[PDB]
Parts: sequence; structure tokens; C-alpha cells
Amino acid sequence: SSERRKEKSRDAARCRRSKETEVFYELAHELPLPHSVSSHLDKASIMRLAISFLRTHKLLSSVCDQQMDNLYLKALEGFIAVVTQDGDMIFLSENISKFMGLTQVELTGHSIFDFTHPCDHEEIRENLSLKSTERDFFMRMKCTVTNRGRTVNLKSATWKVLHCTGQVKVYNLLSCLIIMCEPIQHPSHMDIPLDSKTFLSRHSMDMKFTYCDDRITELIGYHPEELLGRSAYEFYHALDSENMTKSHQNLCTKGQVVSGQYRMLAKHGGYVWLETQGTVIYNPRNLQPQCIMCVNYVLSEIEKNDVVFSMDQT
Amino acid sequence: ENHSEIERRRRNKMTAYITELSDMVPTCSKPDKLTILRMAVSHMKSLRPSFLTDQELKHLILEAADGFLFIVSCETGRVVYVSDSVTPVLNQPQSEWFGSTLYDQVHPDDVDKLREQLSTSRRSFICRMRCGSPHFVVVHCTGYIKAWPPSKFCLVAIGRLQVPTEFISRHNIEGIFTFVDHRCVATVGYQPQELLGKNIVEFCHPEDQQLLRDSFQQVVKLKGQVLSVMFRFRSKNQEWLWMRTSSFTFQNPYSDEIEYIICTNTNV
DNA sequence: CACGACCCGCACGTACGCAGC
DNA sequence: GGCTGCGTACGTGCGGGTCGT
Repeated sequence: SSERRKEKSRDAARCRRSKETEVFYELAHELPLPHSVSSHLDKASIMRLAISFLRTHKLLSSVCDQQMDNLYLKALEGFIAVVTQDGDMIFLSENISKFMGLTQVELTGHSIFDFTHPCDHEEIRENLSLKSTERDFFMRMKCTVTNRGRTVNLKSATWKVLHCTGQVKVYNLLSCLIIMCEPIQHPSHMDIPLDSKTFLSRHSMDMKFTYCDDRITELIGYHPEELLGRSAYEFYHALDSENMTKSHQNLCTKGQVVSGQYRMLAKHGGYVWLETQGTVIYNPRNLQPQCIMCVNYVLSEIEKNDVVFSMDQT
Repeated sequence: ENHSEIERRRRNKMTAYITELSDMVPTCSKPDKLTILRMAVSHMKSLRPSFLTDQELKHLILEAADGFLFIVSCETGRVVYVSDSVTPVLNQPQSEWFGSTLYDQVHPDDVDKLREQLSTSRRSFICRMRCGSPHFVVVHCTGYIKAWPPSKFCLVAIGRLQVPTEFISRHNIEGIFTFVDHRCVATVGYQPQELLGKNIVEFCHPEDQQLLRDSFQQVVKLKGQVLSVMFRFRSKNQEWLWMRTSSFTFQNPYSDEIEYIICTNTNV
């Protein structure tokens, strides 16, 4: 009798297995993917993608001129990403594979904390949570694209800094953080041409000029030699020192930062507006930082040029 | 790590996935695994290659970026199309953008930059554009140069909307003004040039000089904390004014050395 | 780009442990 | 106690992975 039971408990399980494995591949085609890709997905991936798709549809059901809609994605410098309050990436733009190299299917449904640097987890957790529905922060996220444009295995993944901007929306409570991530380009490898209102500069780790482009002579009036060795914190308009301190902290801790809009006092009085883009240069012998590199955008002409603010202007 | 532990972790993960799916499917809202899978399979046929359509993607992009789309020809900068979201952004109806040129819509100082940017595949710049009912706002443009209709080139870009009784002054560790905001002209009456290079004490009433010196010695030692002090100040009109100065050293974020002491002097 | 070198993942088989007509 | 459905734990086998001299 025990034998017969064991012989009728080794048969039911086979049928159950067969039915489960068949239903799972029944559920793999209904996903919105090409049949070839969906025919080779493991069971965990199928479950993940199905849950993410249902969640996203539930979202757009609460959120919800047809020939020009396809230009929106290509007209963007970056990719979209929807993250729930628990860190689950429930959608990612298809052009993600061009910025990081990880396809959408490889990411969709995974927890965000797995693909970001551990030191930044607290920041992301603070941002995702409704503590202002707007959000703006920097984070590091794994990138498998090499500088030459190749792709490498996840184990050889480097860290890429993404400027995240967006807002958190509450749906009648499910809080989903919608962000548009913009990779900040290395000053070395720049493909976008530079306007006439731009001048390059280099700094030591304490923000003391070590080289400035000659075009600063035309744009602001300072000679390149007058700035070498003088702290860049002396020239910021005192009302922007706090913002620039925050930007410097982020630049040192994370490697790259895009500054706000500040004011750099000009030679003969008055100040011009600026935006800057910072990038740390690492020494590959010891991985120790060497010198900050910057790209400066001048936004306007010298304002209040009859005024004297600092001693260096007299 | 033992194989059995890894297998048990996988089992727990799969059970969590199944529970989530059972919660998600309206019909299930507990059946076994097989029934849940079958119900999900049937449900996903009442919906529905891309995860999201184009209109939904546009909805998400507008919810994330708060911007608008516009197409402008290279040769003359003539607007060839502008989405209906330009109105909420720049309070300007579509009729004011159609037929016009891009240059008419930007601040006069940005015209050279824009003409250099549109000259002849990606493009990215920052320019100010006029607001309707001149007030200007800073907008960051991202787009690319392509042939059109789908020299015949046009830039497809999406504009993202980039987001007195007191005066601020700096000092060295001895008290010499190194930066004085222009509000000093109204607050105390001296021109900014009148104060640069002179110790703050020289303007202080003699009896309260010692308190000011003690405060300047204390704030350099507190090393980060604020320190408020009230003293009489000699104005340009030789009138003694009560003023309050809140000061705290500024320490370089990397070397932690002192750069300068910043004080926010307020007229009481 | 090879081939044993494995090491890691995954999927299946078998059986053990519980309700219940 | 039968024998049925159902879920969970351990071991084994296979293909695709990565080193290495």
C-alpha cells in the first residue's frame, strides 16, 4: 500500500509540472514582446514582466496629434524611468540600452537598489518617499558600456552618474516616482558642439584655478594669469556660495555635478551669470582624484557694470 | 553558500512573485498556483510591440519634463510646428508661434548663440524665451537635426523649463571687508566702495568695540556655528544705528580650512 | 575560439508533511 | 487506515558561463 501510494505520488507531480510549465509559456506570449524573445524567458522573468506590465497599465489608466508622437522619444537626451515607493522599476524607455547598455527587458521589474551604488541608497530612499512633488538629485547606476562603445558583462560594470529630474505622483496610496535621467557627458569625450558662450577651466580639488581658457578675457575681462592660484570661492556672488558649496560636495563625493545658475563677478564691476559642469579626473595608478575639470556656460552679458562688489574689482 | 540555501531563496522569491500577481489580477481578489496563472493568462487577453504606446509615452514625458515640442527650419528659423503644451509653459498661444521665427521668441542677447546653434546631429543649448500674457525664463533645449519633411533640415527639440533691512558681506579673519552687497547703499548709506578695505571695528561705537572683537575671535573658533551680536554702527550721516550681525566661518568642503567669514548684517 | 578546467543557474525528479470527503 | 490534491525541501544533470597555461 505504501508502494502504490509512492507510485501514485510520483505520477501526479509529473502532470502538475507539465501543466504549470505549459501555462507559464501561455503567459509568456501575452506579454508585449516579440515572440522570439518571449519564447526564451525563464519563469522568474515571465512573472516579473507580467507584474510590471499590469502595474504600469493600472498607472496609465489613472493618468489617461498622433503622427508626431513618435518624435518625443528620439528628441530626448536621456531615458525615462518609473519607480514605485518600494524601489521596483516598473518601466524604462527603450533607448536605455544606448546610455547604459542594459536592455529594458533586463531591468524591468527589478529593484532599483540592486543597480545603484550602496552609498547612494539613503538618498534614493529619501527622494522616493513623500516626506514638494518635485525631485532633483544625482545617483550612480551600473553601466556596462565602455568608453569605446562596447558592451561588457555585468560583473565588469562601471558606475555612471545620472542627473535625475521629475516628480512623484499619487494615484487613487501608490506613490510612483517619475524621473528623466540625463547622463552628464565627460568633458574629454564631448560630441555636442560648443557655442560661442563657453570657456573651459581646470581646478584643484579645493576649487583653486589652475588653468582658464583665454576666451574668459573677452567674456568676463579677467586675464587667465590673474586667476591661477586664487580660490574660485572668492569670485562667486555671496548669495550663491551655499549652492556652490552643495555642488562642490556632490562633485567630490560622486564624481560629476551640474551646477545651478550663479554669478561670477566681472573684472571692471558687475557680474555675469553662469552654469558649470564639473568632472573629476582620477589617477589610474592609485584611483586617487587629481584635478576637477569644468565646462562653463555664460548666459548673459555683464549686468550692473557701474557697480563695485569686491576688492579685486578696484 | 550551500546549494540548498540558494534553492530555498529561489523558492521564496517565486512564491513572493506569485502572491504579488494574485493580488494584481482583479478576478483573484486564495487559489492555488495553477489557478492564479490561468486567471492571469485569461485576464491579460482582455488587455493589449512595445510596453507602452506612443501617446502614453508622450503623456509620461510631459509629466516628467514639463515642456513642449517645437520644430524650426535651419535656414530661416521659421517655426514649422509647436505642440499645444507651449501655452501652459510660456503662456503663449500656438498662433503666436506659427509663422513667426524662433529668434523673435528669444531674448535679444541670445540671438547670436541661437543662430550659431541652428547653423549647419544632436543639439543642446540654453536660451531665454519670452513669456506672454518682457518677462523671460531660462529653458534648456534638447533635440537633433534631421531631414524634413519625412536645404531641407529642421531642428526637432523639446524645451525643458529649468528651475531691505539686511545685506550680505564677507570678511577675513581680521575683519576687513572683502565683499559688500549693493543693499548697503540703502541699509546704512555708504557706497560699497566706501567700506571695502576698512576694518568693521572702525565703524563701531567706541564702547562696543570690544564686544565686536570678542565676537570675531569667538566665531573663528566655533568653526561652523552662527554667532549673533548687536552693536551701534556709524552711518554715512554720522547717525548711530543699531545693527545685528549673524556670522559663521566658511570651511572649504575638501580641505576644511577657513576661506572667509560671512556676516548678514540687519538693521534693527 | 579552442577544451577541459571547472563554477554557477536553472529546472526537474522524488519524496515528506497536511486537509479532507 | 485507504487515496487524492497541494506545497516544500535536497539532490542531480545539463549549457552557458570564465578562467588559464
